[PDB]
Amino acid sequence: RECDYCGTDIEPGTGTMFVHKDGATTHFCSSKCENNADLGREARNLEWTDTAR
Amino acid sequence: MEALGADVTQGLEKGSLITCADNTGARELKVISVHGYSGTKNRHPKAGLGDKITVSVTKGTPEMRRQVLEAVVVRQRKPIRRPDGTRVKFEDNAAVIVDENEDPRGTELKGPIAREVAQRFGSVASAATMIV
Amino acid sequence: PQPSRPRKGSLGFGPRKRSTSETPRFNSWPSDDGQPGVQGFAGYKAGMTHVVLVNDEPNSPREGMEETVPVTVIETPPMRAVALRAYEDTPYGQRPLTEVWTDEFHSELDRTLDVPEDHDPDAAEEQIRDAHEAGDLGDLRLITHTVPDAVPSVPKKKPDVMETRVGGGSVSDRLDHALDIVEDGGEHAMNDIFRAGEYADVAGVTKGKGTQGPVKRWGVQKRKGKHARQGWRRRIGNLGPWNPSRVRSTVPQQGQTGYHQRTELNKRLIDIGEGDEPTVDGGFVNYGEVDGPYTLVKGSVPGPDKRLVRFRPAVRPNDQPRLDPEVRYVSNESNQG
RNA sequence: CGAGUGGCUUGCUACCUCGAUGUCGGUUCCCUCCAUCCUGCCCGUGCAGAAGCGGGCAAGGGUGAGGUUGUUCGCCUAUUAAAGGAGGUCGUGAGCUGGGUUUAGACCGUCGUGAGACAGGUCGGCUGCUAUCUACUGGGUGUGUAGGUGUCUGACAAGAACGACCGUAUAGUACGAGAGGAACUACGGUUGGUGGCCACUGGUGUACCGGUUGUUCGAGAGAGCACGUGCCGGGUAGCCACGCCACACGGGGUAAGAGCUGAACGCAUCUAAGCUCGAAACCCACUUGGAAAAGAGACACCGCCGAGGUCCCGCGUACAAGACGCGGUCGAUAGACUCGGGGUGUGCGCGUCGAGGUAACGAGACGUUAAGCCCACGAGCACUAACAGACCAA
RNA sequence: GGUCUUAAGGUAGCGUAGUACCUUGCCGCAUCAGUAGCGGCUUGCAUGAAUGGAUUAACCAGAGCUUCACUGUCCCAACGUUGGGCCCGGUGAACUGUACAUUCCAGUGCGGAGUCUGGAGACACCCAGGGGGAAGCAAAGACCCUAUGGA
RNA sequence: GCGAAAGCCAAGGCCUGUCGGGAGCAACCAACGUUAGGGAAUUCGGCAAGUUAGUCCCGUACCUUCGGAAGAAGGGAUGCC
RNA sequence: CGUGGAAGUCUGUUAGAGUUGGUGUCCUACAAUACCCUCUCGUGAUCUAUGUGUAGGGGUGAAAGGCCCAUCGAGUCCGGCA
Ligand SMILES: CO[C@H]1C[C@H](O[C@H]2[C@H](C)[C@@H](O[C@@H]3O[C@H](C)C[C@H](N(C)C)[C@H]3OC(C)=O)[C@@H](C)C[C@@]3(CO3)C(=O)[C@H](C)[C@@H](OC(C)=O)[C@@H](C)[C@@H](C)OC(=O)[C@@H]2C)O[C@@H](C)[C@@H]1OC(C)=O
Ligand SMILES: [Cl-]
Ligand SMILES: [Cl-]
Ligand SMILES: [K+]
Ligand SMILES: [Mg+2]
Ligand SMILES: [Mg+2]
Ligand SMILES: [Mg+2]
Ligand SMILES: [Mg+2]
Ligand SMILES: [Mg+2]
Ligand SMILES: [Mg+2]
Ligand SMILES: [Mg+2]
Ligand SMILES: [Mg+2]
Ligand SMILES: [Mg+2]
Ligand SMILES: [Mg+2]
Ligand SMILES: [Mg+2]
Ligand SMILES: [Mg+2]
Ligand SMILES: [Mg+2]
Ligand SMILES: [Mg+2]
Ligand SMILES: [Mg+2]
Ligand SMILES: [Mg+2]
Ligand SMILES: [Mg+2]
Ligand SMILES: [Mg+2]
Ligand SMILES: [Mg+2]
Ligand SMILES: [Mg+2]
Ligand SMILES: [Mg+2]
Ligand SMILES: [Mg+2]
Ligand code: NA
Ligand code: NA
Ligand code: NA
Ligand code: NA
Ligand code: NA
Ligand code: NA
Ligand code: NA
Ligand code: NA
Ligand code: NA
Ligand code: NA
Ligand code: NA
Ligand code: NA
Ligand code: NA
Ligand code: NA
Ligand code: NA
Ligand code: NA
Ligand SMILES: [Sr+2]
Ligand SMILES: [Sr+2]
Ligand SMILES: [Sr+2]
Ligand SMILES: [Sr+2]
Ligand SMILES: [Sr+2]
Ligand SMILES: [Sr+2]
Ligand SMILES: [Sr+2]
Ligand SMILES: [Sr+2]
Ligand SMILES: [Sr+2]
Ligand SMILES: [Sr+2]
Ligand SMILES: [Sr+2]
Ligand SMILES: [Sr+2]
Ligand SMILES: [Sr+2]
Ligand SMILES: [Sr+2]
Ligand SMILES: [Sr+2]
Ligand SMILES: [Sr+2]
Ligand SMILES: [Sr+2]
Ligand SMILES: [Sr+2]
Ligand SMILES: [Sr+2]
Ligand SMILES: [Sr+2]
Ligand SMILES: [Sr+2]
Ligand SMILES: [Sr+2]
Ligand SMILES: [Sr+2]
Ligand SMILES: [Sr+2]
Ligand SMILES: [Sr+2]
Ligand SMILES: [Sr+2]
Ligand SMILES: [Sr+2]
Ligand SMILES: [Sr+2]
Ligand SMILES: [Sr+2]
Ligand SMILES: [Sr+2]
Ligand SMILES: [Sr+2]
Ligand SMILES: [Sr+2]
Ligand SMILES: [Sr+2]
Ligand SMILES: [Sr+2]
Repeated sequence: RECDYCGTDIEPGTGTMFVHKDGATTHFCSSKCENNADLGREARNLEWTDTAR
Repeated sequence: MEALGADVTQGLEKGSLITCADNTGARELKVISVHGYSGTKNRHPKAGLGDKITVSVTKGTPEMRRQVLEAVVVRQRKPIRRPDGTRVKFEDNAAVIVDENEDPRGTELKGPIAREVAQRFGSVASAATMIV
Repeated sequence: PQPSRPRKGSLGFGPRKRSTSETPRFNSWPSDDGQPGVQGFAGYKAGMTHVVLVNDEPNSPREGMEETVPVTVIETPPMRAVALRAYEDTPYGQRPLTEVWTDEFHSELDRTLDVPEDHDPDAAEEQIRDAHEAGDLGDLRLITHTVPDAVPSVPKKKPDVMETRVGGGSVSDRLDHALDIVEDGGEHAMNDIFRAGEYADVAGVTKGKGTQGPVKRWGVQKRKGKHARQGWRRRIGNLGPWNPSRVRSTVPQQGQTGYHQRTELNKRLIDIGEGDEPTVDGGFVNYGEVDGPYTLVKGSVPGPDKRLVRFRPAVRPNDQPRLDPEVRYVSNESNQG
């Protein structure tokens, strides 16, 4: 699987899956991504992210 | 009961104010007890995903309010561990009111449900919109 | 009416003092069933990583599905069985009779032992056989050491010597099997004793935590509410009643925690192999790199990295062995992150 | 109606203490009793089944969360296998708390001429001590056993190391007109307890990196202070739980009980001799400790002019002193350096753009730049430091 | 009862009261559950008019209760920071002391024993700890009674 | 900055709120920081802690002795160039 | 609508005064009444320095039997007093 935030490959047997109010599902590779998402930051704008580069 | 097929870290306690994921007329539920649970000294009785709890209606329609009904914990904020090691967390803590035969009191279920609840309470699953 | 509650901590692992030997000593051994063999092996703890498996259990609804299992990596290089000790049945229990040694010794065994120069392996062997004729021979055990030199991440070269039991067929046939291993060079591997999928008992001397208080040592409560701010935070209510006018040994007190021998039961051997397949990226934190004979044990194992852990076939297994589990993936992802 | 057991209540007595044995209730932490609430094995039934009712053995384990009340007691709620009772100076203030009783202030009611009273109510109203001895928890040093190293033995000691529940198949079956509705067994999980461990999730992380306010060092750059991080964001290692792993079965002998053979007493009789069974209880099994077990142990090897040990040096898988463990050039023990693996999030400078402004000037944007800075981990690497050397010892 | 004591015989109001013994009074509100709180009733053990009654805006480190918000008060504890604590140099008290003293389980005794009796256990010395016991230390009991005591 | 406020810094004073050295420095204690999910279940009692917060604009209930209640409540805004 | 700027008014660690809770720290103290956080007043019946007056069954007391030099339901010293 791939991270629905940064875009890197989520190491199997790792990660968290957040379920939204409407039903939408968002997989995360780490807490770093989760916390960056909670700050309202979009992955496109951050340079360390695989989506950007 | 039947195995959930996941490891649950209980996110609710006796007295917790949770959401009523149905069209019964009940808006906010308050946990009173948990079915088949027996704790230890000083420990607040814990409830979580897949547990059949006993609840009182805090908010809602004048007719549904103050009633002592049974429910099933559909969603919870604290992560649960699935067989593949992946953790799953929800937006809110939610429950659906149930009757004596483990069938939903209402007709339509609001919001998503966990696939683990499907194995224990079937008629709640076959009434669910989204199953994650 | 004051609610009931179980006592804080177990009285079975007492006294909670420091271990005499850092190398674990088994007090129980398996029953004599099949073909003669050494009832145990040993290695050095490396660290933890997860492995993906296919569900072996026939009674599981998930039989055949993908499943993540936490696994501890232990480096298990070949050990050397340098002697055969024999015990005799006396009216005072079992007592050692004689020992049969060898000529071939590992280059650095002299760092622990006063290596034998002049020994009679024949007269020793004779005393054991004349004792078996008399019907006085108890059990048959081998003196065994480890080659920490074979493990690059472990600082020590000084071998950890320990005795292991040989059980199996008849006392006559296992005497022969025992002598046969020794007479060569005493070299044996984990493949000789264990097979992947079997349940083993892992012994170990725990992580030393020095002196700790009751809350950590015995898991008593902390002072709650208003009591918590008075000058007493992590101290118990009382040391006992008025009468008896003494403090019982059962009341939770401070002292040594950790560095205790623990024998953890029913540990599944997920995989036995060789090479660098289970090593983590950047090396195992506070250990090193794995490249050689290893063993993947399901879950936790007592003790920290670099410590010697002992193996034994389960004396009391719960499930029936489901041999050679399918390994879909072993994680090599860094333990730093 | 009659005979008793207990010493939890109350009452009596006035033996003990008035040169003081700190109160009630609660809390915390430990041990116990059985007159047993649950769980195990039983017997009866107004025992079809299911759900009960009553009784026997039985103290292993369990007996929980809450609303009013200072309460104990008790009332009430929802859960539960059940939410038993009692003793330990009405266990526990050189442990806590201080809500009540019961100081000095004050009010109300009643009584009193009055001061003032009340076995009436009410608001406020203090918690001392550096442990000599003993006791226990853990830690050392010596002596005895009479040179050392390594491996063991097991007298005894500790354990609840495990208790309990729900579900599935058995089965809509046995049973029952029907309603209703089991079990043996096999499985899956949960809860409480226990021990351990950190790959995963989570926490911390005043290591580190970034943002940013105020002020100071002229600006820039780069920094200090703002309580022991200014605040905000992220967070490695480690330590942790909210995370993860593991914690039988079976034997042996019994209790209540069900029986066998069997006499006294030709018969009958489970008992008197004998025997077969039979509890979560006991013993073993399993875990932990344990040569100071005074019968002070066993084996193997090394050594008695030398085996081994101590100090020394570099360090931790160890650690409050002490102890323990490893390494010491025949070396990777620690540090430097370089990689690898990680944290942060794109450095100073310069170029372009930049709302504007005559210009000066200009917050900020893009590029250079997965940049810059940083690392409690790993590897490579004898470069640096493990040198020199002292002591004891049959 | 349809007067009598002793002059009169509770009027407005308030009322289970900071006053109500019975008492957690009864009904209601509120909570899953409310000896609490508020409202009503109220025969008031033993309310009541300057011994002031009722009532009341504003004020209050005054007493009781409810809600939103908040949170390590709690479930249930973890990690961290600073000063101690531990080891070393220097300085250097006090409390307390009839004697003996390694205790433990029972018993006995002025009925609450380290010392008596019986057994059990116990090799000596030292470090750290939290305080079970010495009916621990501290103050000739501030309760109670007594004194042909005191104020 | 509203300020004789905080915080930072001069001038001036001081390192004499006068014993030091060592251990990643343990238990335990004093002050204190951060803690997931829950959110007063704690307790006699939210004790302790936390929450909120400055300024401007909008807006403001019962009651009232008309003064007050009232910063009621609630909503929005806030930098730099 | 503006002006005016009243008050035993409000906010306020301005100076200053006070002392609610923590029943924290201390409790052979730093201290025979201390330390820290919290809290109250802060234009007035305000707070304060210095001088001055009232004396022991007497003062002083917005009253707590409060205070009158660590002494108060009758100060302290010496005497009566062995
Ligand atoms: C019971 O409340 C105590 C509270 C407190 O206890 C004393 C102190 C403990 C008191 O000791 C207790 O006194 C009670 C009257 C009797 C009690 N005994 C029955 C046991 C006695 O011991 C106790 C209660 O443990 C106190 C009298 C001790 C002492 C030596 O006499 C004394 O006077 C010293 C100068 C103490 O100062 C004062 C004013 O007491 C000081 C040492 C301080 C620092 O210590 C104390 O203050 C502690 C807080 O003061 C006492 C006078 C109270 O007695 C009563 C009946 O209320
Ligand atoms: Cl409950
Ligand atoms: Cl407590
Ligand atoms: K007394
Ligand atoms: Mg409790
Ligand atoms: Mg990690
Ligand atoms: Mg990760
Ligand atoms: Mg009985
Ligand atoms: Mg018992
Ligand atoms: Mg309670
Ligand atoms: Mg008592
Ligand atoms: Mg005591
Ligand atoms: Mg004390
Ligand atoms: Mg009170
Ligand atoms: Mg009171
Ligand atoms: Mg006290
Ligand atoms: Mg009332
Ligand atoms: Mg009148
Ligand atoms: Mg005492
Ligand atoms: Mg007296
Ligand atoms: Mg008196
Ligand atoms: Mg008199
Ligand atoms: Mg929390
Ligand atoms: Mg408060
Ligand atoms: Mg004057
Ligand atoms: Mg008076
Ligand atoms: Na204290
Ligand atoms: Na006591
Ligand atoms: Na009797
Ligand atoms: Na009595
Ligand atoms: Na008490
Ligand atoms: Na029992
Ligand atoms: Na109660
Ligand atoms: Na007592
Ligand atoms: Na006290
Ligand atoms: Na008490
Ligand atoms: Na049996
Ligand atoms: Na006032
Ligand atoms: Na805290
Ligand atoms: Na003591
Ligand atoms: Na104060
Ligand atoms: Na006088
Ligand atoms: Sr009790
Ligand atoms: Sr052994
Ligand atoms: Sr043993
Ligand atoms: Sr206190
Ligand atoms: Sr006694
Ligand atoms: Sr029963
Ligand atoms: Sr409560
Ligand atoms: Sr009582
Ligand atoms: Sr009662
Ligand atoms: Sr009180
Ligand atoms: Sr009274
Ligand atoms: Sr009362
Ligand atoms: Sr001797
Ligand atoms: Sr069934
Ligand atoms: Sr049916
Ligand atoms: Sr049928
Ligand atoms: Sr600082
Ligand atoms: Sr019988
Ligand atoms: Sr010996
Ligand atoms: Sr009347
Ligand atoms: Sr009045
Ligand atoms: Sr101490
Ligand atoms: Sr006195
Ligand atoms: Sr200066
Ligand atoms: Sr000095
Ligand atoms: Sr943080
Ligand atoms: Sr409350
Ligand atoms: Sr606002
Ligand atoms: Sr004023
Ligand atoms: Sr107080
Ligand atoms: Sr004091
Ligand atoms: Sr405080
Ligand atoms: Sr003010
Ligand atoms: Sr005199």
